Amino acid sequence: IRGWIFGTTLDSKTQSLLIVNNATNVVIKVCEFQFCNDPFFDHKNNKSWMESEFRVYSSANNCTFEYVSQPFLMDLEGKQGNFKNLREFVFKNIDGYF
Amino acid sequence: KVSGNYNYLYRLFRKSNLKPFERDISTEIYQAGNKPCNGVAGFNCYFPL
Ligand SMILES: *[C@@H]1O[C@H](CO)[C@@H](O)[C@H](O)[C@H]1NC(C)=O
Ligand SMILES: *[C@@H]1O[C@H](CO)[C@@H](O)[C@H](O)[C@H]1NC(C)=O
Repeated sequence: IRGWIFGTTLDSKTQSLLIVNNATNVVIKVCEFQFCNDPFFDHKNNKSWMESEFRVYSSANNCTFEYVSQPFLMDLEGKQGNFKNLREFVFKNIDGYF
Repeated sequence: KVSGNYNYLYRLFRKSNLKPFERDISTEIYQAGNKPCNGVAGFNCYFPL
């Protein structure tokens, strides 16, 4: 799970918001994005190549906000065999404030 | 500007009263006409800016 898409039209008719983590950055951005119907990324466990695609939007017109950071979602320390992590998020959009 | 500085603009119409600190940059036509109003214009269909 790299992130989320949010909005009211999802197709550059209105504004909409993009959250993603790629192979280095975390990025949050808000534009009239013409998103893809099947937005996704390829790795297949990095078996013979690493990250080399961005299939999420075909265009981004007048982006009114953007922010970026170092890679979020740290992995658990030390490991154990088939041990796993619960990641947990609440999103609210109230008083003009996500 | 004495020629008129028409590069400053406001909104004349909208579906609904917006929420505080919402911001709407839609350029869709406001259908004050009853019938559906495809494309750029029609009877009481308004470019909103
Ligand atoms: C991740 O996406 C951001 C925003 O498009 C971009 O600046 C950055 O170059 C991308 N990261 C990599 C490793 O290319
Ligand atoms: C959004 O894009 C349109 C068409 O290019 C332009 O006329 C409009 O001024 C842009 N809005 C902003 C806030 O830049």
